[PDB]
Amino acid sequence: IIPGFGGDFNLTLLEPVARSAIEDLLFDKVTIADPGYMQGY
Amino acid sequence: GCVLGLVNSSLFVEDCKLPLGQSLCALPDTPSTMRLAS
Repeated sequence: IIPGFGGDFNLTLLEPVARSAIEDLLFDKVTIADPGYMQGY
Repeated sequence: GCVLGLVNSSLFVEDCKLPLGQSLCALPDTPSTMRLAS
């Protein structure tokens, strides 16, 4: 699937290049307090 | 280490790991010759 796969359909699930734009947005909107792994100590 | 924190395994950076029992966030390579892998 490429950016121009929709062609006439602005699907924003296009992998930005892995973590497509909409995955991006929704995971961004929410708020997670989990500490980053490998850096907690 | 660095895929979770520190480890005691000597071997590191194996090319690939198939799904395995036990394992970590990045399953390590089979110890039977150990091997953090990815």
